[PDB]
Formats: sequence, structure tokens, C-alpha cells
Amino acid sequence: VRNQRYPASPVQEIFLPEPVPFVQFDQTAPSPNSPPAPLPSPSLSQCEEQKDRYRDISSMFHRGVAGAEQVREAYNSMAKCFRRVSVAEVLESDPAFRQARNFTMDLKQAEDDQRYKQLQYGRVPSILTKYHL
Amino acid sequence: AASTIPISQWPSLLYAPPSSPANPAVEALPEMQFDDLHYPRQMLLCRGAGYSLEQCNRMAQPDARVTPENPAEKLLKEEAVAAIACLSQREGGKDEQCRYYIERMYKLANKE
Amino acid sequence: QLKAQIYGGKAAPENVKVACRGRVFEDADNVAMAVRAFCKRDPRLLLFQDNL
Amino acid sequence: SYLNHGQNGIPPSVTWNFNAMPYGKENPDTKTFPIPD
Amino acid sequence: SMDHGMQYSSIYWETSHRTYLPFWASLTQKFSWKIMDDQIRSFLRLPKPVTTEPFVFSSGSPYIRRYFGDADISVPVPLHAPAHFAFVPTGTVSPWEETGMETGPQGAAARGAAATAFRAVLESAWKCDIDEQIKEKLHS
Amino acid sequence: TALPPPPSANVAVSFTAAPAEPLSRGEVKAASLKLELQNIERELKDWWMSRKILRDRNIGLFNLLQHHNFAGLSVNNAKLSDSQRVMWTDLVQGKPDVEDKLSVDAREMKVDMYEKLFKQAADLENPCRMPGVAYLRCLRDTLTETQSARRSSCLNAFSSFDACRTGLLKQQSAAVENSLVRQNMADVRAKALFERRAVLLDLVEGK
Amino acid sequence: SSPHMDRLLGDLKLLAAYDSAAGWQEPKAMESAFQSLSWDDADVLKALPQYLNCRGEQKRRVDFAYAALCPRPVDEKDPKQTLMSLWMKARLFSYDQKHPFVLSPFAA
Amino acid sequence: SILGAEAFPELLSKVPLNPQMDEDKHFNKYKWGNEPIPVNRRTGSRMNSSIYDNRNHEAVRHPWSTDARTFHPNDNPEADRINTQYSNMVSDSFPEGGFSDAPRFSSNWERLLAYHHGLYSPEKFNSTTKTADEIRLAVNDFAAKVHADDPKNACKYLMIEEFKCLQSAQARIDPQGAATKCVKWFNEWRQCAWDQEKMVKGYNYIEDRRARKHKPYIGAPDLQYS
Amino acid sequence: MSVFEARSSFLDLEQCARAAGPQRWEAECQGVRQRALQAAADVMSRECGAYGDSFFQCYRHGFRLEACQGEKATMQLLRCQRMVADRLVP
Ligand SMILES: CCCCCCCCCCCCCCCCCC(=O)OC[C@H](COP(=O)([O-])OCC(O)COP(=O)([O-])OC[C@@H](COC(=O)CCCCCCCCCCCCCCCCC)OC(=O)CCCCCCCCCCCCCCCCC)OC(=O)CCCCCCCCCCCCCCCCC
Ligand SMILES: CCCCCCCCCCCCO[C@@H]1O[C@H](CO)[C@@H](O[C@H]2O[C@H](CO)[C@@H](O)[C@H](O)[C@H]2O)[C@H](O)[C@H]1O
Ligand SMILES: CCCCCCCCCCCCO[C@@H]1O[C@H](CO)[C@@H](O[C@H]2O[C@H](CO)[C@@H](O)[C@H](O)[C@H]2O)[C@H](O)[C@H]1O
Repeated sequence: VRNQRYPASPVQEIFLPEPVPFVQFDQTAPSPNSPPAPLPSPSLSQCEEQKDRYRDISSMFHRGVAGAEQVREAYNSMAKCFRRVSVAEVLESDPAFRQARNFTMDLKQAEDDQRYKQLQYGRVPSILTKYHL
Repeated sequence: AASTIPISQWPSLLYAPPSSPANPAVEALPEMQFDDLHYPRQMLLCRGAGYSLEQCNRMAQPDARVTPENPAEKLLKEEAVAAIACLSQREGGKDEQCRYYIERMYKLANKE
Repeated sequence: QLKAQIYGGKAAPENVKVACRGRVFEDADNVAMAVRAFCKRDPRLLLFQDNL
Repeated sequence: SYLNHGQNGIPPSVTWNFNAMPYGKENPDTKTFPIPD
Repeated sequence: SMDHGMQYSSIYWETSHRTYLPFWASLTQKFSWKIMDDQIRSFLRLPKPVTTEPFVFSSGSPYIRRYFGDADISVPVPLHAPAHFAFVPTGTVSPWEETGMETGPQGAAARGAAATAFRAVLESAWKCDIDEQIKEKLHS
Repeated sequence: TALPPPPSANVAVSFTAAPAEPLSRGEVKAASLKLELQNIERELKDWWMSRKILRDRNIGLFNLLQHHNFAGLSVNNAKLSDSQRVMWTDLVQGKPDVEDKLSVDAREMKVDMYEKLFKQAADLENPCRMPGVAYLRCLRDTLTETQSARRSSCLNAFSSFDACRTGLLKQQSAAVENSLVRQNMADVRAKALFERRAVLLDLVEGK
Repeated sequence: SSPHMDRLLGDLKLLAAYDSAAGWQEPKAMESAFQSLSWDDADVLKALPQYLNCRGEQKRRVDFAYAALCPRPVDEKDPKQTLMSLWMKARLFSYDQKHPFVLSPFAA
Repeated sequence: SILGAEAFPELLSKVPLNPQMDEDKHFNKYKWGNEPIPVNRRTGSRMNSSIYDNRNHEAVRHPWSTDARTFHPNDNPEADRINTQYSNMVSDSFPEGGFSDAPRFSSNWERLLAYHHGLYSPEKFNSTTKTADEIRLAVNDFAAKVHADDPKNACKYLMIEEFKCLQSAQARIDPQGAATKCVKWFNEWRQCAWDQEKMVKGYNYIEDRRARKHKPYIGAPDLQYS
Repeated sequence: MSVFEARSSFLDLEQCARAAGPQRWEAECQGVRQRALQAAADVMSRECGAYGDSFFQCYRHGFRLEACQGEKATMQLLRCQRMVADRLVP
């Protein structure tokens, strides 16, 4: 059942092994130099099908011919539609996120910065501090 | 390529694990601690001093000798907040919608 | 003296120590006698950092 | 009274045997540090 | 059924393997200079080994040598009846009992601080949910 | 001692002895009483066997400790030397300290004796080991001093040591008390079960 | 009717899945997890900047709980791991500031 | 009112927690598929191991009734073992969920007697394997305690290493097998103890003169050793 | 800490709420609220700890064990909590 990484294992592994993948981003496409455009602020005017389908499927489940997976799916879609407006309200109201919204920076400054010198993990205190010695 | 690790090489496997897409801080693995004796020892010491159970429970505090905190949470604060906002707005960064912030953070942290 | 000779009389790292066959030496110890005691006829020394 | 009709010491908690000692030219259960040639 | 066993494997000599024994080997015999050396030492009053003295100075605790029919065959035996000490309280442990199943501090500590913390987190989340339910019920 | 196994029929009885008429009220009640009796006997057996096994094991442990000449927080050993007893009582109840009458070499020897004794007594899992070792290390550091000048420096560690010490003592006391209470409750329950079984045997019926 | 509990358990499952996919070399699965890691919770989003500035006993409680759940130190260079850690810590901070934690076995 | 709506994102978004779940629920997000862990490695009972034992490869006998189907270690593993983490390695020598030889005692005195005779310990019978994180936490706590005990000790790291090897070999559930691995570090610690003692208390011996044939060949270098 | 105590605490809460009113309850009935929640929490912990510890073990082991297969590891805990709530608060 396993899909071998090296179908020609005795030969492929030697001169063309597989490297450790990189998951932060694709790394094969260009790097955007601009942030994403601010999506339109949402509202409850877009929960039509979500609400009505959730109602229908909940009724059909109370009957007993619907199931639970459909109920979960519909409820989660509707809840996402509501969380959209909740998060929009939070972002636009709370002040700590205004800087994050109007945050901008370039790869050149990223490479020129020098904060990477201080990314060293600390050291756990001594166990004698528990006894206060 | 990835060959079996016998049972005799497990102690070295624990503090020098193989490379993965999500690696831990190998230089900090010897610093990960979580004391199961914290509260028992605290209570024992206080009761030996002469306090009561209620006084001991009021004076008790959580352990500070735990795994250290990531310095990124203090150095890359603004970039992390911006990335989290992007994720909250763009459904977790599906189809590469927070690549901007993620790549800025990656560059800042790695420097080639 | 061995540590200074290794690091060229310059500032060495912190908590650096010497071991032979897994056995740590004191800094105020003669290398010859310490080897005679711990690693007899196996003088392979290792410099490591002792934070612990 | 029948509680004291039969206490020398106790049975051993653990035991060690000869077959538990490792042996082998290649067996890494005997290798700590390389022995010089 | 172990004594007086049969020959289980074959005995043989491979072709042209050497033997290293001459034809007078059976008349040859061994010899050690140790007996003569001991006689000579005793006669000339040469330095004796300390094994001739039963008391042992090679440690702090008292040891006495037990000899097996000769000064060359001895074993040191300790004289002290050593007193042992335990900085431990009695009746504070019942290992046969599984303690992770009983409710109490000893139970949580036979379990761990991680499980206790997880239980406390679940407790807090459940309290949040129940507080929401209480609000929506009493507001009616 | 045991009884011999009960006798068995020589000719095979398969079902010839089975009842040809349903039971009656009295027989049903007698069966219920028999079940109650067997449950009571099971409980009594559990109590008795647990008590017996624990008593035997603990007496064996005591004899083993007495045979190997052990001494604990409760100093109840008569084969101890007076010096060893003084040292152990200082580690358990008093304050370990070197006297000014001694020479520096003898002070070093005394501290080494304290350290050896305490390290053989307390293992790495023991809570008081670190405070004790810290206090003795402070003593080693402050050998070439007087007790008056050494107190100010070693008090901060002796406090923690004494705290752990008193904690262990309180643990031992509480363990004794709780074990006594639990034991007495169990024994009373067993006695009550025995009397209940007695009355049920006086009421039982059959032959 | 139990959103806090549900999302807590879900986030834990997703952390476990991310770790397993990393061990098995599965970028697709681990990115699926990261995307499904409940980033649209207004409460946690609002508590994030509060945790980033908290200090003292509350911070120590939250860090104790986070070490109980995820004691392994993440790589200081992996922003995805850093962000998931921050999100879990913010969730715990919200739960704590609503109803504080009681981490000691001794309590009454 | 449905139960657990927001609690199964793994199900809503087809996120598998492991290749087994992926293969089961047919999510197909693991590029390399799944090689199932067979049942003889998922569960089983403790077995005798030594060839110098007559009941080798046979289940261990206990006072209680036990399923005698044994856990089989992975003796012929595949060349590619993509996950070389402790999680996937431990399954080749122990079952993660523990062995299937745990008792359910009908009474308390049976438990007491088994323990008294050395045939039962809950630490050994009612337990799972230790995860790498737990092992590391225990090792680091022990190392801190040892360092606090004595920093200027030479056998410190040797003691730490025997502790580490016991924890890694799961001595809680396989004490004999783990001691078989850690007795070497114990022996090294013993040697280091003697060495430290002889360096502290000056203990030396009169060395004899150099032998006439110390060098096998005149042209050979006589490397000096302390 | 017991079911009886928790039920009595919730009755005290409800009667004090009826006394205060729908406008000042949240301000006048905080201590009783906290006591009731803590008692219900102790009950929930006592009656659902096994399932919580099982979920914790499954999470530690990445849901690789036998008992961690499927969704029972989570549904059991959620069902225990729902039962405790339905037994206490109404
Ligand atoms: C093609 C190549 C050409 C190029 C050459 C290249 C090579 C160049 C380099 C040289 C080679 C080096 C190679 C490396 C060698 C390492 C290996 C090795 O050597 O040992 C292996 C090999 C391994 O054996 P082993 O099992 O390991 O045991 C090792 C022991 O240490 C030893 O074992 P052992 O001690 O048991 O064996 C000794 C043996 C033999 O030892 C001896 O005998 C001592 C030697 C004495 C020789 C002189 C006496 C001759 C008498 C002749 C008279 C006969 C009557 C005349 C008849 C004439 C008509 C035919 O003893 C006996 O068997 C019993 C005899 C006991 C009596 C001896 C003393 C009395 C002597 C007088 C007789 C008196 C009889 C009275 C009876 C009683 C009456 C009352 O060693 C031997 O076999 C030793 C004996 C070898 C004999 C070989 C037989 C052939 C000899 C002829 C050689 C060629 C001759 C050439 C022409 C010259 C002659 C005309
Ligand atoms: C002008 C100086 C004298 C010039 C002539 C030198 C001749 C020396 C070579 C003779 C052979 C020496 O071979 C070997 O070396 C030295 C002595 O030298 C001895 O070595 C031994 O005794 C000497 C005492 O002198 C010790 O210092 C040494 O630690 C010990 O190993 C050996 O017992 C001897 O077997
Ligand atoms: C009936 C007539 C009897 C005649 C008796 C004649 C007695 C002659 C006795 C000479 C014995 C000499 O014995 C030999 O001498 C040399 C030096 O001299 C010693 O010394 C030699 O070996 C030792 C170490 O191996 C070192 O001292 C040194 O490396 C070397 O000089 C040997 O250790 C000793 O084995």
C-alpha cells in the first residue's frame, strides 16, 4: 500500500535522494511585494443559504433521515459566516490591531534587520530556588 | 534512505533528532522541564515551617522552572500579530494569502 | 593552561570543561595525572560546555 | 487468634541473573566508548 | 538427564594443522620458582609482603585476613556490624495500590501536574460554557 | 489443617435426584439466606486475609531491618554507638554544627562524616537531600570560622532543611494515625458481619 | 453549546496532526491542519494582544498550562509553529481571565 | 441539539491525525500512503528473550490468567522508515499502549500477595510507553538534581546517562531488558567512582623499570603514556 | 463538592436571582455564582476525569492507540459533561 519514495531504491537513493520539504510557502513562485487588499467588511446579509440549509437539515435530523455530519457541516458554515463579522468588528474596534492592519515592510529591510542575534533560548533557573537557597 | 534506528541509539535520538519540516530547538531540548514535585514540595516545606493547609494553598504559586518562552513572541511581536490578523481574515491563509507576512518573518528569523 | 593554549590566550566560552572517557576533569588538575587516573592509555580529550 | 498461627524476612523485590549480562563483538549493549587499537 | 551424556559433536583434526608438541613432551613437566623463592626469602630475611599481617590498613574500617592454609591465600573480612540509616518516614507508601485511580492529592501526584493542569483547563472551559447557559436561562 | 475431600457417589446419579415439584416459600427464603451468608463469608475472608498478609509482611520487614541494624526518624535502635546516635539525632532533630574546640582537620572530618551518613540515608528522590547537602556545603565553606559567624551564613539553608525535616515527621505521625483509624473501622465492620452471620446461622433451616 | 471545550479539543487534535505530518514528511497534511486551526475566534483574537503584554502570576499560570500541554520548545525560526503556539496561549489566557485556573492538587 | 459540532475539524476539513486515519477515512492526504502496524506489534504480552532460556519466545507466566499471544519485535524492517522519530521507533520494540497482560484482581489480598511475592507492580502492568517529551523532562529534572547534589563530580554525566538509557528503554515496563542495556553505564560509573577516590586520596604504586623489549622494533616510536 | 451540595448551591443562586431581579443579578449574585460553578466543576471533574485523562493520553500519543481510534475519545467526554450539566443546572 505504501507509495515508495524510491521505486528504484538501490539506485535512486544514491544520486537523487529526496530533501526535507519546505512548508512555510511554495518557494517556487515570486514573492509578493505588496500586502493583500482589504476585503470588503462583511455583515449578516450573506448568511442566507447557510441559515436556511442549517434549519432544513436540523429539521430533517429531528425527523431522523438526515444524519450528523451534514448538521455539523451546515452549522460550521453558518458559524464561519458569523465569525467573519465578529472578527471584522474586533479588528476595526480594538486599537492594538490598527498597526497590524496598516503594517508594511519589505524583504530588503527584513534582510537588513539584526534581531536574529537575540533569538537564543534562555536557561531554566536552578532547582535550589525552590528551597530558596 | 531513512534507516532504522536501533534501540541502542535512542538516547542520542532524543537529544539530536533527525531533520523534519517542523523541527524543535535541539539546543534547547536539554532545557525543557516540567516539575511534578513542585506543589507537593511546596506544601511539604510550608507545613514544616508551620503553616496550615489553607495558608499553604493561598501562598502556593505555579512553577517558574518550566520550558523557557520563545523569544520570537517578544521580538517578532508586530509581524506575528499582523500574520494572525491576515489568517483570521483570509481563512487560515488558504491559497497563499498570508505569504507576505510569513515570508517577512522567515527572512527576519533566518537571514539566509 | 591547555584551554588557553587551545583558544590562543583569548576569551574562551563560559563553563567549558574537559573530559576523557566520560569523566570530567577539574580545572586545577594536572592533565597527565588526571589521564593516568581516568583514561589510562586513552588520552582522547573532549572539550564541552557544562551548563546542566 | 488464628492470625498468628504461622515471618523470617520478605521475598526479594528484584532479582539479577547471569543471562541478563550482555555479550557480543557487535552488540552495542557492551559499547560505551571505543577502545584504542 | 544431564550427566553422562553422549558425544554430540564430532572430534577431528584438520589437515596440516600444527601440534607444537615434540616426542618428549610427555616427559617434560612444569615448574615454578615461587616455592624456592619463598624458602630463600625466609632464610635470608628479605622483605615480607604485608599479607603476612592479618590486620588490614588498606581501609578505614576494620578488616581481618582469613587465611586458607597458607599466607599466600587470604581474603579480607570486615569486622564492623555496619549501622544503616534511612531518612524516610514510615507508612507513607502503598505500592500495590494503584493510586492514579483514587481521588485525592496522592492520586493526582501519582498522576502528574500535566494531567491536573489539563483537568483544570477543561474545568475552566466548562465553567465558561455553563455560565453562558446560566445567563441565557435566567435572562428569560 | 485441612479436611479430607467429601465423599462422592459410586453409582452415577445424573438427574434421578432432581426435584419433581417446584420449591416453596420457605425454601426460597432459605436460599436467599444462604446467599447472604456466602456474601458475608466472602467479606470476612477478604478482611482476614488482608490483615494476615499485611501483618506477616510488616513483621518480616521489621525483622529484616533489625537484622541489618537500621535506624529511622524514630530512633528505636539499641545497637547504635553513642557517636552515631548523636550524629543521627542531630541530623533528624537538632542542628549539625562543628565545634570551635576541634582543629580544622577534625572539623573537615566531622563534616565528611555528616555528608557520608546523610547521603547514604537520603537518596536523590528524597526532598530533604538538596537542603541537607547545601547546609553541609555551607559548613565546609565556613569551617575556618566560629559558630557565631557561621550561623548568619548557614541559617538560610538550615531553615529549608528543618522545614523538610518537620514535614517528614508530620507525615509519619499522620500516617500512623490514619492507619490506626482505618484498621479499627475495618475490624469493627468485620465483627458486626460476624454477629450478623451468627444470627443468620441461628435462623437458617435445612439438613 | 460548548464552543470553548470543542475548540480546545479540536486545536489539540490539530497540533497532534501537525506533529505527526511533520514526522511523516507531509506538507499537504500539515498545511491543512494549520489552515483548519480555528483562526476566526474573536475572543482569542482579542486576548492575543493582552497576553503579549501580560506579566506576573497570570502569565506564569498560562505558561505552566502551556508547558503541560506542549512542553517541547518550538524552533525559534518556524513562524507557523510560533503562531500556533501564540494562538494556543491566547486561548488559554482567555479561559483564565474568564475563570482562573486552579493547578494545585491541594484545594478546597 | 447535536453533540460536538465545533470539535471535529479533522472530519470537517479532511485532516488526518495519522496515516492510519488517512487510509481509513480515505482522505488521501499522505503522499506515501500507509504501512499498517500489525496487531502483533500493536499489542501483545511480555515474552522471554534469551536463547539460554528454555522457554524462549514464550509468554511470561503470571499468577493470573493471561493471553499468551506475544508482542513480536520488528526483525525484518523495510529499508525506508520515513518517520525515524522515537514515536515510530518505539513500536519496533514495545507496544505504545503497553502489554496486554494486566490483571483485574477479584480482591485486594490477591493484589497484596502478588506484590509481596514480587509478581505485580502497577507501575509495570497498568501503564503505557513514555513519550520522548516525558523522557526528556525526567532526564532533565534528574540532571538538575544531580548537578545540585555535586557539581565537582566526574561520574555525574555517567549517572545521567544510565538514567537516560533506562528511561529510553522503558525500564518501567521492561526492567530486565533495560538493565541489560544500562549496566554498562553503571559499570563506568563504578570505575569513575574509584578513579575519583584515588585522585582525592593520593593512591599510587611503585612502577617497575622499563622492559628490555618495551619497543617491538628499534625504529618504532615509543609513544609516552601518563 | 458533592451533587447534593452543588444542587443546593444552584437553588440558592436561582432564589437569590429571583429576589434581586433581571437587572441587578449579575452584580448582586457573584459569590453564589462562583460557589455554584466551582461545585459543579468539582462534580464534573470527579465524574469525567477518566475520560479527560484518556483524551490526554491519546493526545500525548498522537491518537495512535487502539482506544484513540474514531471519535469516542472525544464523544465520551462531551457526553459525560452534558450529562453532568443536565443533572445539575435544571
Ligand atoms: C620442494 C621445496 C624445495 C625448496 C625448499 C623451500 C623451503 C626452504 C626453507 C626450509 C623449510 C622451512 C619451512 C618452515 C618450517 C616450519 C614447519 C616445520 O618445520 O615443522 C612442521 C612439522 C609440524 O609438526 P608438529 O605436529 O607441529 O610437531 C612439532 C614438533 O616440534 C616436532 O615434532 P616431532 O618432535 O614429534 O618430530 C620429530 C621426529 C624426528 O626427529 C628426529 O628424528 C631427530 C632428527 C634426527 C635426524 C638424524 C637421524 C637420521 C637417522 C637415519 C638412519 C635411518 C636408517 C638408515 C636407513 C637407510 C636406508 C633408507 O621424531 C619422531 O618422529 C620419532 C623419532 C624419535 C627418535 C629421534 C632421536 C633418535 C635419532 C637416532 C635414531 C635412533 C633410533 C633408535 C631406536 C631405539 C632403539 C633402542 O614438524 C615436523 O614434522 C618435524 C619433523 C619433520 C620431518 C619431515 C620428514 C622429512 C625430512 C627430510 C626433509 C628433506 C630432506 C632433504 C634432504 C636431506 C636429507 C637427506
Ligand atoms: C652521558 C649519559 C650516558 C650515556 C650512555 C646512555 C646509555 C643508555 C642506554 C642503555 C639502555 C637504557 O634502556 C632503558 O633506559 C633507561 C635507562 O637508560 C631505564 O629506564 C628506567 O630506569 C631509568 C633510570 O635511569 C628511569 O629514568 C626510567 O623512568 C625507567 O623507565 C631502563 O631500565 C633501561 O632498560
Ligand atoms: C652455578 C652458577 C650460577 C651462576 C648464576 C649467575 C647469575 C646471573 C643473574 C643475572 C640475572 C639478570 O636478570 C636480568 O638482568 C637485567 C639487567 O641486568 C634486568 O633488567 C632488565 O629488565 C628489567 C625490566 O625488564 C629492567 O631492569 C631493565 O629493562 C633491564 O635492564 C632483568 O630484569 C633481569 O631479568
